[PDB]
Amino acid sequence: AAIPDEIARQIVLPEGHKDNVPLFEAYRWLRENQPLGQARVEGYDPLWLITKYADLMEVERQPQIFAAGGGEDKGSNNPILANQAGDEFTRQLLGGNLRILDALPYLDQPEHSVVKDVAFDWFRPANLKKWEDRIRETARASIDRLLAGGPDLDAVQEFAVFFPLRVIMSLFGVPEEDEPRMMALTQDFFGVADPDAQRDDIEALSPDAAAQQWAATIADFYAYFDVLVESRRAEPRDDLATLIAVAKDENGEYFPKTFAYGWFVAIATAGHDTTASTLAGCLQSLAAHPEVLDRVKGDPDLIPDLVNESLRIVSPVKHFTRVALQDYEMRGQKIKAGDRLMLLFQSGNRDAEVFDRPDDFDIDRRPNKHIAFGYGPHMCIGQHLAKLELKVMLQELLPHLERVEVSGEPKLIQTNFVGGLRKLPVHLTFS
Ligand code: HEM
Ligand SMILES: Cc1cccc(Cl)c1
Repeated sequence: AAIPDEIARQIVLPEGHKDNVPLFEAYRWLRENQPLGQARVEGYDPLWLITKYADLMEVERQPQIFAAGGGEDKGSNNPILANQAGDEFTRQLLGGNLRILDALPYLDQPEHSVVKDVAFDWFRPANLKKWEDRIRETARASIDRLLAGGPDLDAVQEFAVFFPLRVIMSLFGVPEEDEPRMMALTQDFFGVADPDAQRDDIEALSPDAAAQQWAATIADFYAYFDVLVESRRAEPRDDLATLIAVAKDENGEYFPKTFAYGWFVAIATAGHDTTASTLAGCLQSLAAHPEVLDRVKGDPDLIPDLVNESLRIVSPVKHFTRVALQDYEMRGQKIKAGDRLMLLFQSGNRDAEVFDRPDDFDIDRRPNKHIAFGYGPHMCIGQHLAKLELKVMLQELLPHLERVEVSGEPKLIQTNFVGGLRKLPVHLTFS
């Protein structure tokens, strides 16, 4: 049978993500009662909900079977779950397809492979170590402002959002003065279905509002990054913006400007917001588990284990979709050619078959098997930079904190996609 209506809506509708408790309960009910079923929500394509850790890996490691962008028919699958009216808007705007960015999530092999190889080396851990000092200096300046601002704040908008964005913008070689513009467009981009993040230039109540907001935000990013691409092509620098802007194909021709824009959009949004969310979720967890803060201050070598458990628990990238290019049997279910799948990375990270007491914050999981960065050739290119940023920040921050207290109501971004806290009122005790 189809998944029960209210379980399916809890996970498919952005509104279903506004509170973590009933969302994660719907996850768990599927893992325990219907681990691979089809959600048939009004206004949405039918979706296989991939709730199980083993199934996430099985799908992600077979891109010849489970495409992101629809394989040879490029843009016939939207790798980010829009509603039907939204996908219809995009096909109207683009002329019959959904490939609204040339960013990695929209690509299939072998194009995905060729484009990813532009930055693969740049993002490897050994190649990121040359940035560690500059990242640590950014952390220290952010912590200086935290300590100066006093102990009562919103740990998200008044702290956690700034460090990750300044790291990315510094790696682009883009001036600090442009950070507020990038922050605002990031909000427009991940807030397409959040009630407090509606753009002034879109009809908020239209059945395709989210898709119109996604398109409008991309057009604003294109305008900004066109100036950057042209600038770095004309005057190359030792920065990430240059690597992206000057990239050439096997024929010695520039990649089309949209491939640079796609990298720039991905790194200027998902390249910092996910970091911000994990750092804020980590502080929220330290408030609930003061003994963990004590322990990590006593043994700073525990910080990477803290990072890994915060990544598992927060899992701020909730899903990507795939399309079956052929019939495929998994967990006694018959997935048909053309069926879409919704990969639930947060659910995989609470799979009791993999994690003992999966809802418990436990930094002593060694190894911490989390799939917060996904899997397969699309596995997060920025995983090493995310682990480095979070390690460096916590190394510099945690000595300064004796206690975190949540003093007010946490608020999550209302999204089925890239979510996490937008507000965490705290009272900090400093050492
Ligand atoms: C806590 C931080 C982060 C988390 C949890 C996270 C999680 C994810 C996940 C789940 C995906 C999808 C993987 C899949 O399809 O199987 C992804 C993709 C990606 N992430 Fe991250 N990410 C983080 C940080 C970053 C950073 C810092 C950057 C870059 C500076 C980055 C760049 C990307 C890009 C470009 C993609 C698309 C990869 C592809 O489709 O091949 N991410 N991330
Ligand atoms: C999570 C994620 C990764 C890359 C691009 C986007 Cl829009 C979002």
